[PDB]
This record gives sequence, C-alpha cells and structure tokens, in this order.
Amino acid sequence: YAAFDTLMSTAGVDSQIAALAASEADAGTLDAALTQSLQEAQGRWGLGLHHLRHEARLTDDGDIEILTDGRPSARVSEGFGALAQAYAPMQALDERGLSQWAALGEGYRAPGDLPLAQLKVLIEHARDFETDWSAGRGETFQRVWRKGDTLFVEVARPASAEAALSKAAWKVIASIKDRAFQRELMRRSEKDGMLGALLGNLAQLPEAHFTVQAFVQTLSGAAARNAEEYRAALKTAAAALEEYQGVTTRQLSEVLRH
Amino acid sequence: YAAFDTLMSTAGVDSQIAALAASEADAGTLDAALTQSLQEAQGRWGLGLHHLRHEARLTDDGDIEILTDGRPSARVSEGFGALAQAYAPMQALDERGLSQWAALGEGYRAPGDLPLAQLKVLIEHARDFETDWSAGRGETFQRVWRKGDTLFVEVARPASAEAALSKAAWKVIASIKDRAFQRELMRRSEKDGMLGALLGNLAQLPEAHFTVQAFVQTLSGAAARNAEEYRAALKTAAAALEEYQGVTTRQLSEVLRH
Amino acid sequence: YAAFDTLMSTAGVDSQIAALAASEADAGTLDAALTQSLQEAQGRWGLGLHHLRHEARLTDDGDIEILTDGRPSARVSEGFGALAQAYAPMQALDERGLSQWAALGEGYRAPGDLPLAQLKVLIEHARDFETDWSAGRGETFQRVWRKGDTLFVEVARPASAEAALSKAAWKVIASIKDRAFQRELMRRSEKDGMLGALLGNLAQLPEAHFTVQAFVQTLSGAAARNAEEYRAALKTAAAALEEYQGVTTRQLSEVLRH
Amino acid sequence: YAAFDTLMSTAGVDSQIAALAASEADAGTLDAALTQSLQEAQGRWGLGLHHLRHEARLTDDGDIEILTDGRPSARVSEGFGALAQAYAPMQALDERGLSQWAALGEGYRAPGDLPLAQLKVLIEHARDFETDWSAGRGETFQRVWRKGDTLFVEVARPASAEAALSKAAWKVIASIKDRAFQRELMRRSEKDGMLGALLGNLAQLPEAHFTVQAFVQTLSGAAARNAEEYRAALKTAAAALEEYQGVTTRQLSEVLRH
Amino acid sequence: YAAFDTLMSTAGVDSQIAALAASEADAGTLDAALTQSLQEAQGRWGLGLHHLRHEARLTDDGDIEILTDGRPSARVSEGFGALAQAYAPMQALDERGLSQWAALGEGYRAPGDLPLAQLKVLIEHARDFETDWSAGRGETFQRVWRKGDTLFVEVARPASAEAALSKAAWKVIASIKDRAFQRELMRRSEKDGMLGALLGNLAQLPEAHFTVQAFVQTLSGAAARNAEEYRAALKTAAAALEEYQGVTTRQLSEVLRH
Amino acid sequence: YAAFDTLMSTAGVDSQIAALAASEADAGTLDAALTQSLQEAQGRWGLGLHHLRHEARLTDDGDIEILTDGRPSARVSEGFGALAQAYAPMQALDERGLSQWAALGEGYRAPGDLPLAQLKVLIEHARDFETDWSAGRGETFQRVWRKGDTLFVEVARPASAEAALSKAAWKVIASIKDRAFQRELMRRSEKDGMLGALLGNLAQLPEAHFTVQAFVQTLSGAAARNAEEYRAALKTAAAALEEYQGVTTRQLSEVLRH
Repeated sequence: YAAFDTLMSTAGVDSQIAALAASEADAGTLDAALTQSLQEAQGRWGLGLHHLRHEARLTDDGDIEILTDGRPSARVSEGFGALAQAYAPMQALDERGLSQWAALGEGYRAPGDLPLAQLKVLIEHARDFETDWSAGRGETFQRVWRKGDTLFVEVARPASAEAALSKAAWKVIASIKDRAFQRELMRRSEKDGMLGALLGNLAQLPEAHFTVQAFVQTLSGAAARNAEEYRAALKTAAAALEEYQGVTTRQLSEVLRH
Repeated sequence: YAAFDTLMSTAGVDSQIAALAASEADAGTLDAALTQSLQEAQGRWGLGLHHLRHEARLTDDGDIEILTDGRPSARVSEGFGALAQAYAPMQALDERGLSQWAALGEGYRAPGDLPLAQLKVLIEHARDFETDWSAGRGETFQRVWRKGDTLFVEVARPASAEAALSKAAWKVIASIKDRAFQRELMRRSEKDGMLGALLGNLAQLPEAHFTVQAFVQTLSGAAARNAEEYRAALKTAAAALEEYQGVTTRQLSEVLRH
Repeated sequence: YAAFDTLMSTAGVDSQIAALAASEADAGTLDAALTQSLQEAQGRWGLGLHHLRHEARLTDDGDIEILTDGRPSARVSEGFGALAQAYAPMQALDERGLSQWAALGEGYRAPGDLPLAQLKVLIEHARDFETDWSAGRGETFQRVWRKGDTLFVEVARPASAEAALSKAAWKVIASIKDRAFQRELMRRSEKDGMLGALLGNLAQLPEAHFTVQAFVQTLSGAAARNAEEYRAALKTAAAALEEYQGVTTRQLSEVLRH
Repeated sequence: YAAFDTLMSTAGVDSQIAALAASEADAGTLDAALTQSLQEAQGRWGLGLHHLRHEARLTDDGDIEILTDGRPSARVSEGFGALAQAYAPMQALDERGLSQWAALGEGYRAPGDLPLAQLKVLIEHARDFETDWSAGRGETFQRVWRKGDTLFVEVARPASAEAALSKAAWKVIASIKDRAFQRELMRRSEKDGMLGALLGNLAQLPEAHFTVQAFVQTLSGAAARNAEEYRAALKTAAAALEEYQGVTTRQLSEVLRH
Repeated sequence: YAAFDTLMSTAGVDSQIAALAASEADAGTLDAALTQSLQEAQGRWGLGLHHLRHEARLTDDGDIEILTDGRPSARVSEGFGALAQAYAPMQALDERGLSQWAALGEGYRAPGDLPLAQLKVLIEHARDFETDWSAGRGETFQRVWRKGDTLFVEVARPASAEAALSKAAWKVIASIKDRAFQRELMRRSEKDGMLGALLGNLAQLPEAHFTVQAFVQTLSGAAARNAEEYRAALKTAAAALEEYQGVTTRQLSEVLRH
Repeated sequence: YAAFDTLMSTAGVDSQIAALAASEADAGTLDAALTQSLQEAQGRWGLGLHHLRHEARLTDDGDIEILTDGRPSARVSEGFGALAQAYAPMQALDERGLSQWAALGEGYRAPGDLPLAQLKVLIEHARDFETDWSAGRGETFQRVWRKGDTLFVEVARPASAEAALSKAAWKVIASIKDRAFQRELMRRSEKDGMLGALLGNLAQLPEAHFTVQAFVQTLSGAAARNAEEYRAALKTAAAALEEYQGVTTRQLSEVLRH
C-alpha cells in the first residue's frame, strides 16, 4: 500500500492509500481512490496519455495492477521501473519532450499558431475543441482542450526523469563549501556526468522513473466558458507547475546528499 | 408510388419513385431512395426536424409509412394532411416561423449576435459547433452548424403553407385584365380573404400542407473547414432558396387559375 | 348545386336541385325546395334532430349554408364531413343507436313498454302524444308521435355510416369467385378490417358520413286518428325502410368495387 | 267591497275582500285576490266559461269591473243581474244545462261514450286531452281535461238560478205545519208557481242570478298522472258538489222564509 | 198599499191608500179611490195618455194591477220600472217632449198657431174643440181641450225622469262648500255625468221613472165657457206647475244627498 | 568492497576483500586477491567460461570492473544482474545445462562415451587432453582435462539460479506446520509458481543470478599423472559439490523465510 503512495508522491498527489487501506474501507471505495489519484498523477507526469483511460485496481494476489484502456500494463510489486517501460511505447514525444497525441482523440486540433483572439471564441461559443502545443511563458509550453462540460488546461515544461536527477546533482555539488571536494566531483563530472560523480543505486527509487512535467487545471459549468476565467486558470496552472517542479528538485536533493 | 412523388415535389426534390418502383428494384434500394428524398425534403420544408431521424419504408400492406426517430407517425395513403398534423407537435416555431430546436441536439449553440469574425474561427479551427438564427440578406434568416466532417448551412425565409396559398391567390387576382371581375374578387376578399375570394377544395392537395421555407447546402472534407468556401455556400443556398421559393409560387398559380 | 343532390341522395330524397337551379326559379322557390328536402332527409338519416328546426338557404357568397334552429352549422362547399361533425354534438344516441331525444320536445313520452291496446286510445281520442323507442319487427325499432293534425311514425334500424361501409365491403369480398384473392382479402381483414382490406380515400364521399337508418311516414286529417290506418302506415314505413336500406347497400357496392 | 263577497258567496268561495280592502293592501295584491276568487267562482257556477280568461280589477271610479278575455263585460255597482246578462251570450247550454264548450279550446275532445279503460291510458300516458260530458253518479254529469301539468275534473249537476229559487220555495212551503196556510199557498202555486205563491222582490239578490252547478277539483305534479288518484278526485268533487249544493238550498230557505 | 202612495207621490197626488186600506173600506170604494188618483197622476206625469182610459184595481193575488183601455199593462209589486216600460210604447213624444196624441181622440185639432182671439170664440160658442201644443210663458208649453161640459187646460214643461235626476245632482254638487270635494265631483262629471259623479242604485225608486211635466186644471158648468175665467185657469195651472216642479227637485235633493 | 564478497559468497569462495581492503594492502596485492577468487568462483558457478581469461581489478573511479579475455564486461557497482547478462552471451549451454565449450580451447576433445580404461592411459601417458561431458554418479555429470602440469576435474550438477530459488521456496513451504497457510501457498503455486506464492523483490540479491553448479578440483606435479589419485579427486570434487550445493539451498531458505 505504501509503495503506491511513493509512486503517487512523484506527481504531487497525496493518495493516503496507506491510511485508506487501514481505514477498513470496502474494495469499491479503495478502487475509486486509487483510480482518481493515478489520473491526477498521469496528468502531472507529462506522459500525454490523456487519450488513454487510466485505471487502477487491487488484485486478489495481494498486489495492485495498473490499467490502461482495458489491458493490464504492469503491477505495483513489479517495481517502479516496470510501469515506466510499459507506458513509454504508448507515448509519442517530439524533439521538445511534449506529447504529440491529441487529448480529445480523433478529430481536429487547432495549432499553437492561433492568436488569443480566435481562442476566446472557441472558449465562449464552441462545444468540443482541442489545441496543439504552443510556447508559453518563459521556456514552458501550454495546450488547452474541452470535452463535454469540462475545460482542461495543461501548461507543461518538459523534463525527463534522468535530466531531473542530473539537475539536483549539480545543485548539491555547487553547494559544497569544501573547494577540494567540489573540484574532485567536477573532475569526475567531465566523463561520468553530474549524477555519476556525486555517487562515485536509485534503480528502485520511484523518482528515477516518473517526474513532474505538466499541471492540469480544470473548470466545469459556466466557468468553463467565460474567457476571463480561462485566463485565470492558465496562470493558476503555470504557478502550480513552478511550485510542484520547485518542490521535486528539493526532495531529490535531500536523497542524493547521502 | 406517385403520391410520394407529389409529396416530395413540394420541396424541390425529384424522387422518381414512380420510375424506381417500376424499375423492378429490390426493397433495399427502394427504401434507401425514399429515405434520402424525405431527408432532403424535410430540410427544404422548414420543419426544423433535423434533430429527428427521418426515415421512410414501404409497408407490406401496400402502403408507405413515415418514420421519425423510431416511432411511426403516419402513412402515405392517409393523405398529405395527416403527416402535417403529426410533425407539427414535434416542431416548435417562434414568432417569426423559425425552428427553436438546435440541429445538433443537446449542447451549446452560439447566438445569432456573433460577428462574422468569430465565425471563421469556429469554421476553420473548431470541431462541432451550432449557431442560432440571425437576420440574413433581405428579409431572410440563416443558421449554420457542423456535425462530424460535414458542414450544413440552412438559409430560411419562413412562410406557412396557408400564407403561400394566399400569396398565389393575389397574384392571379391582380393579373385579371377584366376590371369588373377584379373588383368582384376584391370585394369578397375583404371578409373571406384572398384565397376564399378566388374560389367563391384543396384539402387533398399536398401543396396546402408542406411548403418550401429553407434550403440546405452541405460541404464535406477540407471544404467544410475553409472560411472562403463557407461564404460561397451561404449564397449558393440563398440563391437556391429564391429559385425554389420562386418556382412554388408559380406552380401554385397554375392550379388556382381554374 | 349538384353537391346538395348527392348529399340528399344518401337519404332517398331526389331533390332535383341541379334541375331547379337551372330552371331559372326565384330564390323564394329555391329556398323552399332545398328546405323541404333536407327535412325529408333528416328524417331518413336517423339523426333524431326532429326536435330541431332544420332549414337550408343559398348564400350570396355562391354557397349553400345549413340551418338548425336559427344558428348556422356549416356550409355546402365545406364538404360532407363538416356537416356530420356539426349535428353530432346536437344528437344523443344510446347504446342501440337510437335518438334519446323526444320529437315533440318538453313534455311526457309514453314508454315503449305500452301495449297496443292503450295506443289505439292515444291515436283515436288523444291530442298530442309521443312514444319512446320499442322493439319492432325483426331487429328494428319503432316510435310514434303526433303534433297538431299530423301523425308521424318513424320505424328505425340503427346503422352508422362506418358500419354501412363495412357491410358493403364484405358483400363484394364474398362475391369474389377467385379463391386466391378472396383469401388474400380475408387475411388482411383480420387486422385492418373488412373495409381496409378491400382497399389495400372516400373521405369526400357523402355516403361515408350520412346513411339511411329510419323512415318517416306521415298522415293528416281524419286518417291521422283512425287506429286501423295507423297500423297500415307502420308497415308502409317498415317496408319503405327495407327497400331504402336495401338500395343503399347496393349503391355502395358499386363504388367500392373499383 | 262587500258586494263582491256576496257575489262570490253564491259559489262557495270566501273571498274576504271586505277584510282585504280594509287590510291596507296594495292594488297588486287586491287585484290578485279578486281574480283568483272569481276564477274559483266561475268554476263552481257552471257557466262553462273555462275557455275564457276570467279576470277582475278595481276601477279608479270607485267600482270593480269584471274582465273576460280582455273586453270588460260589466261592473260591480251595476248589480248582480247585469253580469248574468253579459256572460249568458258567451255561454252555450244544451238541453240538459251543460256547457257545450270545450275547456281546452280548439282541438279534439273524447266523447262521454269512452270506457274507463281508455281513460286511464289518457291519464297516465297522454299530454293534453279533454273529454265531453257523460252521465255521472245519480242524476249528475262529469267531464275531465288536462292542460299542462294540471288535471281538472268538473262534476256537474245542472240547475238554473230560477229553478233553485223554486226548489227552496217548495221546501219552506212543505214545512208549514199550519194546514190552512199550506193549502192556500198550494192553491196559488197552480198558476203563479211555487215561488210566486210563497211571496204573494229578489231582483237585487245575487242568489237569483248565479247558482252552484259544478265543482272543480284540481291536481298537479305526478298526482295528475296516476289513475288511482284520479278516481279519488272525482269522488272528492262529487262530494264537494253535494255539500255545496246542499248548503245553497239551505241559505235560500233562510231568506224566503220572511 | 204603501208602494202605490209613493208611486202616486211623484205626481203631487196624495192618495192616502195606506190609510184607506186600513180604513176597512169595501173594494168598491178602494177601487174608486185608486182609480181617481192614477188619473190625476197621469195628467201630471206628462205621459199624454189622456186618450187612454186609465184605471186601477186590486187583485185577489194580493197585488194591484194597472189598467189602460181594458188591457192590463203591469202590476204594482212588479216595480215602478215595469209600468214605465209599459206606457212608453203607447206614448208618442216629439223632439220637445210633448205628446203628439190628441186628448179628444179622432177629430180635428186647432194648431198652436191660432191667436187668442179665435180661441175665445171656441171657448164661448163651441161644443167640442181641442188644440195642439203652443209655446207658453217662459220655456213652457200649453194646450187646451173641452169634452162635454168640462174644459181642460194642460200647461206642460217637458222634463224626463233621467234629466230630473241630473238636475238635482248638480244642485247638491254646487252647494258643496268644500272646494276640494266639489272639484273631485266636477272631474268625474266630465265623463260619467252629473248623476254618476255624485254617486261614485235608484232603480227601485219611483222618482227615477215618473216625473212631473204638466198640470191639469179643470172647469165645469158655465165657468167652462166664460173666456175671462179660462184666462184665470191657465195661470192657475202654470203656477201649480212651477210649485209642483219646484217641490220635486227639492225632494230629489234630499235623497241623493246621502 | 563488501559487495564483491557477497558476489563471491554465492560460489563458496571466501574472498575476505572487506578485510583485505581495510588491511592497507597495495593495489598489486588487492588485484591478485580479487582475481584469484573470481577464477575459483567462475569454476564453481558452472558458467563454463574456463576458456576465457577471467580477471578483476579495482578502478580509480571507486568501483571494481570485471575482466574477461581483455575486454571489460561490467562493473561491481552496476549490480549483480548486469554481470550475469554479460557472461550469458559468452556461454553456450545445451539442453542439460552444461557448457558445450571445451576448457582447453581449439583442439580435440574425447567424448563422454570413452571407457575408464582408455582414460587411465590419457592420465598416465598423455600430455594435453580434454574430455566432453559424461553422466556421473546419481544425476550429475563430470568432465576432465589437463593443461600443462595441472589436471582439472569438474563434476557438475546443472541448476540455474531461478530453479534454485524455486527449490528453496518449496522447502520452506513444505515445512509449514500450519495446514491452512500451507494450503493457501499451494493454491497460489498452481499459477504464479512456488517462488511467487511464498512472496505473495530479490532482483538486487546476488543469489538470484549466480548459483553453484560445479566443483573444480586440481592436482599438479606427479599426482596429476597417477591414475589412482585421479580416482580420488573425482570423489573429492563430487563430495565438495554435494556439500556446496547443500549449503546454498540452506542459506537461501534463511532469506525467503521472511
């Protein structure tokens, strides 16, 4: 039970599965809680599998199996690296790291070249619409889509799990006041890299497979159609991304320090 | 067989059912031909039943029954007035004569107050969208919607079947060179009306129940997304409306002349 | 003019209106001829509107309007079905099809349970008297009343216009020597009925609204008081009913044969 | 006022006009009381003027005028002999003293030769019927008629006012115990009569012009149709006749005694 | 007996029959007294029946019968109106009210146009002579005749009994000091007359049938031939007329006053 | 340093590297100790890589790299599974699990079908000779070869590391006195197997990659040529195999018990 919490902790989703499993809750409630957390985790992982139906259920074998559009991909006790090697073939990333898949599925997708003027009309007067990726604030990207009575905004800053481990390794290496040890790690970083130099291991760690690369902000009802509030969710998602991406680089520095 | 042709002739649709029934065609082909003609007729009648699934099939009793969303409404041998009293309760007309129903069904409908600027975006970048009624060229109205990969434009000039019989009665009455008989019909028109004066009967005539009030122009593929060609179909539908509405007022003058 | 003749032909009354209209007769004579024929027709139709003052007059609009106790009910050019839907609310039929109205109006009505002994006294010694309905010869009924110096006898065999069309349809269907076509009409008669099977239309036909259901035999002077001659008019009315009802079922078979 | 009471006292009708005139009642009430009493008096006088509309009204000249079908006949202050000479020409008596007029007016009248069997039918099943005169119990006569919802029975024993004065004169003359005076009146009765002998004068007396010759018993509602109760009113009228005719011969003996 | 006194009191003749009947006088004396009084009454009544032999006799029936030239006219107990209707057909009055009959009978009658000079010769030297009517003093008339040794002078002022009742009614009506009641009787006199207004009845009164209209003064012996004394009897008769006619209008005012 | 001891402990070779690294010994001595232990371990692992020159040396990066015929295969800190996936492609196992490679290399190899008579001659009179695999005592196999002045005997009982983990799992599962839990593990063993049932993980354990499958007994000098002593080393190697294979199945039961 605690392994799924650490697997859901790499996306900013507090599942409380270890507390819900001990809460003596029925299987119908446990399955719904584990399913609603992996969906909020898949939206923060940047996998771009929104077109897939993510689900989770506990097996009678004493394990938890992941579900994707009907077919089982992997199990919980099979390690955090087995699930990453299962959703990777179902994911298509471009040269920037974004998902080329459309969240709505088969249909039309407006390009990222569309001005903000034509977007307010598709937010106030349209039914179903999906946009591609466009350059956001700073070095980030953003995409929007609306399905049914719910509007979704996914501001993303692509960053792989390996690149995330190398960034946190250079932060703890630069914070070394000992100039002799800081030079020794800088000499080994020229060949093995920033990660292999600080270590002179983390294959079972969940942070080495899934990282935070996007944020999903939702809106339903009449707010999902007002163009003024849509401009307030893109900043609420870009700020929830800077805080989430700023907290994972700090939790990773507390582990590689040893 | 010939009754369905006259019933389809009041909407500008040449069904050729009397030629197809004598063509020794199978029932599968006869049902498809009668179904594709009533759909093109319902779109030219102005009933606004586009949200309903119109169908037609020949019965083993030797008759033809009309179909609407599964439930049979009326039969062909039951007269052209029985079908009009069946689709009227399923139709909702405002004070102008237009259908308040949305062609797409449940969802959002952009109002007729939207400028043409926000419409090109919903034609070039949107998936499913439907508009309400707006004032068109002259004294006409227009509405547009797109379902799947097909875009539909329905320019409409509301005119009931009774108002159509009264207009054709004043045209033949004004064309009377005999000033004495023209004055006599004008004296009886002050009470009985323009129709009851020329007649001093047409309950079994199909033109007294269904009239032309709109035109349906369709486009599929990439043409259903280009905003330049969408501006060419609205005029192709408004011209196909002036010609169709101009030919029904002439065929009605050739009958009331007797 | 010819429409009122066919409307008066369904009751065995030869009005000769088409010959009287062309006879260049004044309006006073034309109104009296059309009025005396509808009264003799209403007495043979079984409507039981004898308590109402039936009248008819030609309108200056080129039409003929029916009159009943002062208020206009319908017009001639309004079809033979409009007049039937107008006199029906003024008619009250029991479970047998007879008129519950008293021909004399407000007063006393002797029941049909009265013997023939007490009737001769009311025929020879009474002034105004009216009887209710009693079972006549065969499956018929009979009623008698006397107003002023005129005695009236109305032998009736109730039969609606729809039941009359179904009886004539089974006679032409039984006369089919072709056993294959006779079986085909018998197979469709199990659901649509005897009328809908022979037809695989007659809404404008006058025979589909008014049928012969009674006969009115009158007597005035001293003959309207002799009990011996009153027994001779009831048979003269029951025989004039079998012949009239036997001729309408033959004229209806000559139309449905096509 | 008191003269109309004595004029109404010769028919067994207590009018109480002298008490009603002093009762300070309006003219509308006084006219109705005097009218309802002369009608009940005319029915007991045997005049047979039931076909005439009897009425009475007080004149502004201080007198009371009699009314019959609209035209004034006589006045009250003109003596009781003037009214008798006015209704006599409007009365037609046969050789027996009965009124040949029919109470119902123009129409049919069943003869007195009709058995009681055919009468119960005309009482239970008929509307309006009137009978002629037939020999009743003893030396009396009887006639019946029904108008509207009221049945009337008039048992009559014809007796003129002059014959009534001669009968009461022989009763007081036979009651004379003095054989000498009884013989003297019998000797003068051989020429002058029974009346002129007892007197050796009464022209102003109301009893010398109007006498009781019939009785009117009425019934309304459902009782006016039951044959069992009709047999109870004929005896209630024949007994009310023997008592009324037996009391007038006693009041006349109390006057001629002087 | 007292009825003949009141019948003789309307002519100024005091018969005293009620005193003579109680005087136990024989029938021969009673007949002579009643005969001599009716003759003096007929001469004062103005009936002009002097040519008739007036007589009166009491009947054994207890009544008194009037006699005129042998044939009985009426009886006393038959009322004072029966005798007036009996002597009227035997009387012939002109337009002035005088009797056209000659008192002497068949013969010659000198006209009223004769001067007084030729009259003295017919009074002093003639035997039997009779004059017609001539205008007397004032508005009166006079006539003279002589039969045997008796000369008769009849000064007359014609006045019917009805006109006498109307004159006495205007005298009591004019003597009304109450101006309101005098106006009320004057308002009813415009239609009913002066008699019917004061009464708002007197058919049995003798004054309503016989009135004083002449006076008979007689002379016999040598005085019936002296012309000087004949001029003294005409004034003695004209004065006995003004007093008698002046006393009847006073006795009539004492009766109508009630 | 301690990881290479656990990596050398799965072959019955006590390297004492953690004690030699802390012994402050030079790199020349540390490299020789780590090299002589992996060679004695590769001979007990059954890999059949005797034809390859196995070597080991500590890297200046703080790690230990494995060496095989000159080319580096893997490193020590790369896990015990990386080295197993490196020597597997250099190993060729038949259907029984034995190495098809000849220990001497290119040359001739006497088959296992050779009798023991012809083997004593090749042990007492030959120089270089190598034998293939032949069925040994029980279910084991054996092979012999001599290179230079040293004779080698390798008695082998093929058993993969996965089959070794499944055997130790059935021993701890059969030793369960709790019959309910023993039945539950037997129910899950029908599908997941004996290993997956006891666990309801050991990827980083060295015992899950390298197991004991053979024993290498050596002899040099004149003893490497006496046929009597060669028969004493094959039993000294088959007994050193039963003890080594009997001690690894006991150390594996002490780990899977948790």
